[PDB]
Amino acid sequence: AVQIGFLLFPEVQQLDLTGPHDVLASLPDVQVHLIWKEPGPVVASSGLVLQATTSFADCPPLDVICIPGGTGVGALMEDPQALAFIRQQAARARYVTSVCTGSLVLGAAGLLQGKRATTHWAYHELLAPLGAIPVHERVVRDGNLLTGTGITAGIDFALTLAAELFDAATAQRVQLQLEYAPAPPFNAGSPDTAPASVVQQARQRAADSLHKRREITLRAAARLAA
Amino acid sequence: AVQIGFLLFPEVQQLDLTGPHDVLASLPDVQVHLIWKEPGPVVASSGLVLQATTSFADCPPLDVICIPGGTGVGALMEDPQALAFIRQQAARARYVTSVCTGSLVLGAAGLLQGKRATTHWAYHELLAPLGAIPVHERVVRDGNLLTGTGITAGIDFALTLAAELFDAATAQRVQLQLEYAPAPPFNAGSPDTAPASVVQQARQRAADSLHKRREITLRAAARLAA
Ligand SMILES: [Cl-]
Ligand SMILES: [Cl-]
Repeated sequence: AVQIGFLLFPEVQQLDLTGPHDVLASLPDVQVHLIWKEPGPVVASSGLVLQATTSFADCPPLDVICIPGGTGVGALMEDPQALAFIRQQAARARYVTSVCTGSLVLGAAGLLQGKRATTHWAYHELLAPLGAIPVHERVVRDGNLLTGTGITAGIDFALTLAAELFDAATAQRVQLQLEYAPAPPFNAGSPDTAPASVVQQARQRAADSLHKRREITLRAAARLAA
Repeated sequence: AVQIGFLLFPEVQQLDLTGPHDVLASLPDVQVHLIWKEPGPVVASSGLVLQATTSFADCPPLDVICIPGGTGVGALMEDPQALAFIRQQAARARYVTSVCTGSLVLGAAGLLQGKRATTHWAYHELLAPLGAIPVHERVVRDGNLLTGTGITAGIDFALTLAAELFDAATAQRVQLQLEYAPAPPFNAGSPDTAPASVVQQARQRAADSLHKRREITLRAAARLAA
């Protein structure tokens, strides 16, 4: 059975995780884990309560690891236990993946050094200090690393992983079973397509978070430099 | 505060719910409820454990009600307590909505009689016996009813509801904040675009479920005929 694991942490953006979870859980001969320091309740940034299924120490060797993003990424970038777990699993995983600001956690763990990667548009400047080659594309692959932008990045890249772990017909069948054919009613999902006034509002609302994450990123980079 | 409620039931397809939940929970001055017979754990069809936040009796009057789909829809179509709750809330709600097979629950409650509606492609033949005018479109509006197809239907229609409850700029800001710009790597999300061999596989895998739901639908229709 293919072993797939998601890191589940306080203040996660839950859709970053629950999207790919439902897609990948639809495949035959997979087992999906929700990993934290101990099994039990973990609260997402919206207040939704989720349950972790396994601890770091009890998690099996993973074939796929996925790091979601969210407010809670800042704490995780300086959590030595979580970073060590990610490094251990990444060493043998077939696919190391992240959604949105989850790539900043991979960066803090040292897994983006010399690698092409993306992250959420408002935090993209934090990739270079973590050693990455920043790329402004929605899905960026470098070897076995796959970083994706947008809250539903993991739904799309889960179909790619299905095709590569199984075959294209299996990925197509899952897409059809889920009737997955998005059609957003607005075209404002990128700073290059949204109205300038909307981009300003969004940047202003992210400014305090970006400031705090600049500080965290520099401390994380100092640890990598040692 | 706008009151938004999702029905959370055993064997729900969790993404049908968790997608619109994270979008709508991002708006100012909303309160989101996860409703079942009592607060506490409810297990989705994938095994993911979610928590209901309120009972039927304690739920406030809702401005928006959303019925997700999933395996568990069959039981809900013959649950008199759940159907009565849906009818009570629909009477005063500004928006009555569903995702995927959630529209079959609205049908069992009598809320599709004479109304245009859609549902998941494999179960579309069950709409007419519930009194609906079946429509093969991804999002179908009829008055204050909004039925949508696909596991992520509620992400897209949540942006529509944001624009109508607030304004277009608010919907665009949320889309940008979430960097929501899907791009599926395959084009098999409709029986009209998927390869014929894939459609056959998917129809065969749904056949036992469709048979059981034909029986349930006829009993539900008999109750409406009384
Ligand atoms: Cl997206
Ligand atoms: Cl969809």
